[PDB]
Amino acid sequence: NAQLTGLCDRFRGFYPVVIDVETAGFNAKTDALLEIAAITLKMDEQGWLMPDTTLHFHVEPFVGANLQPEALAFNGIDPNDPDRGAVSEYEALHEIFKVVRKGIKASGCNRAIMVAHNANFDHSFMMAAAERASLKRNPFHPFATFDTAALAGLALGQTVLSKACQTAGMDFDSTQAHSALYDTERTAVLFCEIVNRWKRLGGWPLSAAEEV
Amino acid sequence: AQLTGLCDRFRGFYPVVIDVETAGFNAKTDALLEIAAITLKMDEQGWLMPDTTLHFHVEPFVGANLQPEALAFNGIDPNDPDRGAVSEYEALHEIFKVVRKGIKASGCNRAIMVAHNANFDHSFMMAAAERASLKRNPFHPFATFDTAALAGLALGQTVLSKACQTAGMDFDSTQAHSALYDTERTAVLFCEIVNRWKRLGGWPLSAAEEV
DNA sequence: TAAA
Ligand SMILES: [Mg+2]
Ligand SMILES: [Mg+2]
Ligand SMILES: [Mg+2]
Ligand SMILES: [Mg+2]
Repeated sequence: NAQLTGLCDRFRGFYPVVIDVETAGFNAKTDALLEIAAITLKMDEQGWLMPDTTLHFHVEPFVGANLQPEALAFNGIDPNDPDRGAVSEYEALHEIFKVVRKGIKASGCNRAIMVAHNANFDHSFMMAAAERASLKRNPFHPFATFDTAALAGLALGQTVLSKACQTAGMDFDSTQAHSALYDTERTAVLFCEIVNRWKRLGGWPLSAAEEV
Repeated sequence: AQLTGLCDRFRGFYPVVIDVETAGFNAKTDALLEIAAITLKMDEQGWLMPDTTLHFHVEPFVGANLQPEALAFNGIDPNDPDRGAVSEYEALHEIFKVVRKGIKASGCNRAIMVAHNANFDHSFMMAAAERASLKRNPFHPFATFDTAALAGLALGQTVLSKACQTAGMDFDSTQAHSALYDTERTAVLFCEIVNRWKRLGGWPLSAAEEV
């Protein structure tokens, strides 16, 4: 019963959703979005954060989108692969947005916040695509994010995803980079570990005096 | 400074706190009006604290847009004679110079912008640096340390005024939106978050966490 | 929903 967990209390009513995108370049406005995965989070009985629902979509390049060969070489994606099962930006985001809104309502939150590694990257691609497909009721905060690079820099003294995960004691496999799914799952587990560690060490909840 | 732990704390990144004031939300089209920068240092006990402060009022670039709602919000009159405004180039060149000195003196490799909802300030600083064709920009081209996310983790608060108050800091509504004051509160906030994690034993890491 |  999500309403009954502390999820909504932990981040002032923000519902954290982990996102990774794969793309055909670095420019959210002109380069194709090719893949997206999303993982909602939940808080267990002891107040530990953990992954909840996972969504994963392969995305058809938008009308007029550019595709940089270096990007494709990097993520190893072939936009014309039959087994891609590519759907439109609209269907992918619409399905993600539906599940996220459901989680928001079920948990007693008020909106979603994107958790991502160098989060401005994914946030911009996700916003540009939502703009393209004219999605409304976008549950994500229009500008605020939870960047795991910054968070790992604080908690672990590491900003690089693979290194942060290793330092946190997670396995990280260079072969499995870069499915959107694998990177999203490692980023979710990393983020949960950072928040849980903070609770472990007594940093949260705050003391009485810290009530203002 | 190379004998402090500053360069070891963030894998060679030299943290610089930044706040800009602007005539709108679009880094590409709206004027950059003001910017402050605060470098950090570690004391002998390993605590982070503000080091050098810089503060510039900025002349709107050629063709820049000025949204009235932004002016109303930040209280800035671009034509106030007392502004002592300088060009984007002069401001960023001076900021960049002092940051490059700090990097070399502390033994770091790159600077990383600390800012509140940092993509905002990072975008304007980068846009301006591009327009003025500044060279050897010491800031990481895409990585930031967002104090909104950091405060969300450390304090359960993402709004700057609230984060600060929660952390036991003063925060004054009247002083808000001078770049100087916002930068100073943001620096003190960021240092408190880092210092708190150290106080609680979160840093340094244990032996097992060494890879 | 607070980076102007
Ligand atoms: Mg990524
Ligand atoms: Mg990836
Ligand atoms: Mg600001
Ligand atoms: Mg301000």
